[PDB]
Amino acid sequence: QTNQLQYLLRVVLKTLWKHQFAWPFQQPVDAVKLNLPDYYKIIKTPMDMGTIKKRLENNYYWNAQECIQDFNTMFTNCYIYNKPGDDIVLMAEALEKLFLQKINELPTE
Amino acid sequence: AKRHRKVLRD
Repeated sequence: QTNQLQYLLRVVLKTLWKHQFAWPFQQPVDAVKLNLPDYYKIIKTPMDMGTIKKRLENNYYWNAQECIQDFNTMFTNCYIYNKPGDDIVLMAEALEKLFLQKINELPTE
Repeated sequence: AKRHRKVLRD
């Protein structure tokens, strides 16, 4: 799924990364800085777009599904850990929508 | 549980 992994890097990641709401998702959740003592107990698989970018760039993925899985994990972590209405959740939701739009245009192969 | 304001307001 190299064409799809190219799509995930150059179209999907590129678009989300440049978004005004990307910045809390560009690096791993800083639970120290953010005073989230429980984060690294409740969240079993931390994920962020910074990590996904590195995976796309360093030939981590064997197929596009694994990458789409990572994006989903990142959004899920946000939705299972955060409070409905809070800015972080409103930000995750707008990114997820753009993500899903770009994923529905995923090139065949 | 990460309750910080993030989104700029006017």
